[PDB]
Amino acid sequence: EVRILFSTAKGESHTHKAGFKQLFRRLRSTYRPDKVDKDDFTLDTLRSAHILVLGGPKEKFTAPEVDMLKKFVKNGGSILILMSEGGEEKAGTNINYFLEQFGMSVNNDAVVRTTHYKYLHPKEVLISDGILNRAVITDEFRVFDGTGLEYVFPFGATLSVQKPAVPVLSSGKIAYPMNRPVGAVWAQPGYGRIAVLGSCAMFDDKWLDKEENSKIMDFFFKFLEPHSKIQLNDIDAEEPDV
Repeated sequence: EVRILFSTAKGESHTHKAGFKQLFRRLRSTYRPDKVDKDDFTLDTLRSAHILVLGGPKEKFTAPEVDMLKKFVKNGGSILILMSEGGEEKAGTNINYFLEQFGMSVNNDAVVRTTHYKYLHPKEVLISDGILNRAVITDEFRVFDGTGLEYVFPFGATLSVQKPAVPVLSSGKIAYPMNRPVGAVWAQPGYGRIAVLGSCAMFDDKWLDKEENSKIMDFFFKFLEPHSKIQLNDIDAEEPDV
């Protein structure tokens, strides 16, 4: 019914093989996930699918590959792009050339905690007030208002977001840099949709089950699925607290 392709075509760090195993498994409950490899990375393969996932690409896209992605969305397909700390510079890709055409860009930075949590490494950030659009929901040393859901954002980068895109998740107040977009989307009635997340690790085998990460996961695939019922809150979209 809903077909999801997990790409391995650009050396993705997170795939069915390694990184997104539990994610792949949990998507079978409601969707039909598959892989797409380098030889199969074409418009014909994509046209039969509904959601394309790029789980941390580590190689450059050619100009025809970028046109292909644009065509896919234009014909109603959805794209979920997940990046990581260091952005595209460290990863060795050029996906921002696609993303900036839709008002989005992955930054070359790394989100870290500014407060103490015992069991987290500094780049594993607990975010309790980072919900920018409510449609997502609907002393010791160093120890709608955007709350309502808590998640862990491990080893991620921030995003630069402008119209026509809309930011939906932020780094929250106890991270550096604070209150910067960490998740964003693009949509147009009659066409496909794009979602960008600055972290692959937040959906990996360790973190998908922690806090409410899988609820964030639930939101994004419901948002990206064909004829989605998800509508962004318009107040939050026009005036996001970020």
